[PDB]
Amino acid sequence: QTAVLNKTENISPVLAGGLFRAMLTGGPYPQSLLPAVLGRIRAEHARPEDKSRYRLEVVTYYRAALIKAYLIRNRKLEVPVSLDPARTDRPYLLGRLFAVLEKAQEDAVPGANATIKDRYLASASANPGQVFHMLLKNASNHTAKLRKDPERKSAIHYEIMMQEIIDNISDFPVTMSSDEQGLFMIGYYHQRKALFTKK
Amino acid sequence: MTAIANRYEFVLLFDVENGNPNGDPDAGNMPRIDPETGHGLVTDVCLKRKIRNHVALTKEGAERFNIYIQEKAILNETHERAYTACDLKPEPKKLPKKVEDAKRVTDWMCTNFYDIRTFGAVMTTEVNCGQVRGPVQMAFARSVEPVVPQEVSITRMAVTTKAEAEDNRTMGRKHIVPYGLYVAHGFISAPLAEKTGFSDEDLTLFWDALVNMFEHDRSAARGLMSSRKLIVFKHQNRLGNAPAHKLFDLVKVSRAEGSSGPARSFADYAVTVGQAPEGVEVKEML
Amino acid sequence: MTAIANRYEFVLLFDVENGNPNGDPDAGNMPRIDPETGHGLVTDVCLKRKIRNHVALTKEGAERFNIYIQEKAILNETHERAYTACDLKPEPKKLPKKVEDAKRVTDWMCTNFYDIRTFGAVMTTEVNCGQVRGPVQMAFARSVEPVVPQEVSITRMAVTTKAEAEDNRTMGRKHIVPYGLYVAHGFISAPLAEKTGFSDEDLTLFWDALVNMFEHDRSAARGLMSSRKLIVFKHQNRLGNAPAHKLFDLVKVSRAEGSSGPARSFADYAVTVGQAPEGVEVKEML
Amino acid sequence: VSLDPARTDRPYLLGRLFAVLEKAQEDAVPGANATIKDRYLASASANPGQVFHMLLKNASNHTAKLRKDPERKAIHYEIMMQEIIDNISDFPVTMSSDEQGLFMIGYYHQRKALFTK
Amino acid sequence: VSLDPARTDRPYLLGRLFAVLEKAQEDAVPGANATIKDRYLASASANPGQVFHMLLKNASNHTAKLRKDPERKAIHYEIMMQEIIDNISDFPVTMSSDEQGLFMIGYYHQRKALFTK
Repeated sequence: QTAVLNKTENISPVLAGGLFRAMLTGGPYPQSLLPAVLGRIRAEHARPEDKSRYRLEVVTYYRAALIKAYLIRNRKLEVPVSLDPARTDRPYLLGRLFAVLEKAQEDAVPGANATIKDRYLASASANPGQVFHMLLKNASNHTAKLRKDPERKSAIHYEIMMQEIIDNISDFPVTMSSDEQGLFMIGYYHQRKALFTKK
Repeated sequence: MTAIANRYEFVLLFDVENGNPNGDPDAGNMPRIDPETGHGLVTDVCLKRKIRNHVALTKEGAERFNIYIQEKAILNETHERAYTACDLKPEPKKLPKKVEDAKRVTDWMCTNFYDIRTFGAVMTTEVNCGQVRGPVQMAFARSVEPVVPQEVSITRMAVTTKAEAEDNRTMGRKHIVPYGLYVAHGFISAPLAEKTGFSDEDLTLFWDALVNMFEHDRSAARGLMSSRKLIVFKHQNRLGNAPAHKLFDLVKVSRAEGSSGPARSFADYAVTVGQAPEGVEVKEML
Repeated sequence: MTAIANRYEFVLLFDVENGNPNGDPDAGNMPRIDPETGHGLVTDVCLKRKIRNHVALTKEGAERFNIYIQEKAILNETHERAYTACDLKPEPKKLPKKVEDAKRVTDWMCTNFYDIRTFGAVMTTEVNCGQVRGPVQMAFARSVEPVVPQEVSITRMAVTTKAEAEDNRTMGRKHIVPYGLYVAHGFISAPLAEKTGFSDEDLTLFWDALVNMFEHDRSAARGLMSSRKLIVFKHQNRLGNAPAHKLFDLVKVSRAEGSSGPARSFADYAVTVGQAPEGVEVKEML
Repeated sequence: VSLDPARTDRPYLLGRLFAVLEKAQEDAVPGANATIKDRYLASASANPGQVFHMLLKNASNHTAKLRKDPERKAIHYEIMMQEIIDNISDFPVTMSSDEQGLFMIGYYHQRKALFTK
Repeated sequence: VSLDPARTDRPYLLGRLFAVLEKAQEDAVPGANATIKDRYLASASANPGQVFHMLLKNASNHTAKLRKDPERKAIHYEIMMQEIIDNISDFPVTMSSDEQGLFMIGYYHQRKALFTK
């Protein structure tokens, strides 16, 4: 999963040895793992031309599992196995918010080629304070369209989510560290699964 | 409906005396003015309303001369009339999905409403019916020199509502322009008239309405006011032969020689007209 | 079709009276301004729209003078039409894999369309068709003095929709600029013109469109606008002979002598032109 | 974290004020197709000095309807506006990105409070 | 932040003056259907020189009516009006947008004070 292209030829020997050693002995993982996965996450851009009509995900099951394991072992943090609505960590909260924004957009404009995930995933995780205002501003246009629908479809529900999540934040940070970006990714992954999971 | 085949332009002059030509909703009811210079202003919408009223009075609801924007109408119901006429089924917000039906609806609407056929309208609304520009346009009217409105106090014997300070009386106020002279411009275009079917009889009726606009508009708030001059330029081909601003420069109004004090009548001014370029003809209806 | 053989730069002046030159759709409908200094602005896209309209009106679909961006069209259909004209089956996202077929499809498009030949276009959508730059382009226009927009309130008799009190009426509003003067810059490059065939007759037509741009787009909200000056610098070489910014400095505009109140006509300003360097000529076509 | 009535950061206060104005408009004209949030949200956050002088006019225009009915819900808004403006000194001509983020945060904090019991 | 009695910024003073004038009318004619601010708020902020003189003229009637009975503050109101108009040099013919915003800020600061205590 960490190869440049998903092919065994590009696997770094250092990781090959270190992962096996740590697995057998229970020692700390190699320190280069987290940046290695983050690079692959931030570089990939799948497109609809792939055979599967729905576009490919980049935050896959395996990568999330790896990040969780790394954070638990080396950094001594705590991470739930599924969404926890009482976390209150700024990276986690931002990761949660991104998912609802994308969900609203993709409902407002079906079949778009370029979603916010295709244009803002990297910078938003790196420098939250520089991009988030634009995303919030566009969310207004996206939501208002649903409101005027005869059925009103969603509109109230998404705004309720946005209000409740935001209530625990005070300011947008200017910069974040690597582990903070890992928390951001985990938060995004959990929230995404929370949707699509009433029926 | 045949379309005119020439480009027109015109300028109009009218005068007011001891009256309020057009009030301002956001300044009590003072007349509109240019704050930086004190020249008066009149919105073109007022003139359009006056023309609509005169046409309605004169034609008396004859065929193909109905007025779309009436006294207290509801516009969506008016639109629905066109749909039912063409036997179509209205859609909540979209036009008929086939071009032929949409064209039929728009043609029906332009057919029998004079004001739409002349000025155009915005009808997207909810019962969608499209948009129109209209070949006739007008600009704001500006006074030739600064004006100085006055306010007057008045008294009324009776009282309107039950009060316990009583019997009591009440007092109010008005505003008045001692005198003023105004100028307006307008245009007519052939390409749009070709699209809407603006006919020549309509043009004659338009001239008539301009001449006799104010005769039916007497009211307590407006004193005496009337039209004084009307000049028309006609181009020789489907497109212009000269820039517009150069033509408006030909008409010049200046203080009459014998007038020295503040103006108080039309006799205090002098008006002259130059010579139009070779490609344009100038005729004077007033 | 022969391409031009010299580099050009030009300047244009125009003004407006009691109208909204270009309101941008994010502050209600305020005229677009620079927040930090109050100077007005206009987007070049607006001007190019007017040029397109004028050409379409004057040529009436003559051969080699079609316009690519027509009102409410679908571009992919035009791309497919080009593909059929060159007799190729389009791929979902890619140009034909033989160079000659791609050149043919691109050249057909660049040939039968004027605005593509003049301004370039982005056509790399599903029906892939390539890109073009275009030898002509312009910058933003900027006013010479800060503007002071005014707000106006208005009324209407009728109502649009049914409800408890819908007897009723309504109100709206407008914005206008009492007066303003604007400046613009532009460039033309021979090397790019060589890639599309942009010919001299196109250049003459372009000058004609520039001088007569505003003559046709009268509307309720636009007031009265016109052009006043047109200056063109011509180089003697396919590449330049002086920096661009030096030439633009040669033209100065300032307060007219004795004028003290806020500007209200073109007569309130004075314009002068210096002497160009040896390698460049200057003309005043308007 | 929740609405802090003592923060006194100018973008925060502006964000609160915008929300209260929107609430007043919604109360005045039910079911409006278009709302100030759609018309002005983009402009106000970037250049406050250009639009607030306009929003405040419609504010009074709306409150006039309510105060003219037996609907007494209607000096509450005026009281809130007096409290909020009491800390402001001037309107910025332009604001940075992070300031806009803080503006949005303040807006959302304010909005939630209005809908509590 | 609150009302600053020494700002001397002309729009600020104009806002304060408008606030006191409207308070005076309110006291003079209770329950009025159409108040001065409903009639003139836009013009007063946009073009002070157009209307302010006649607004001042009418004020005398309101004060005269009040002080004709055993009720007083009216001397207090006229004292404020005189001390404020002492500092104003001249009524501008027109004002910019930021100046209009400052006008509203001054108006609200002044109005909050009157209801204190």
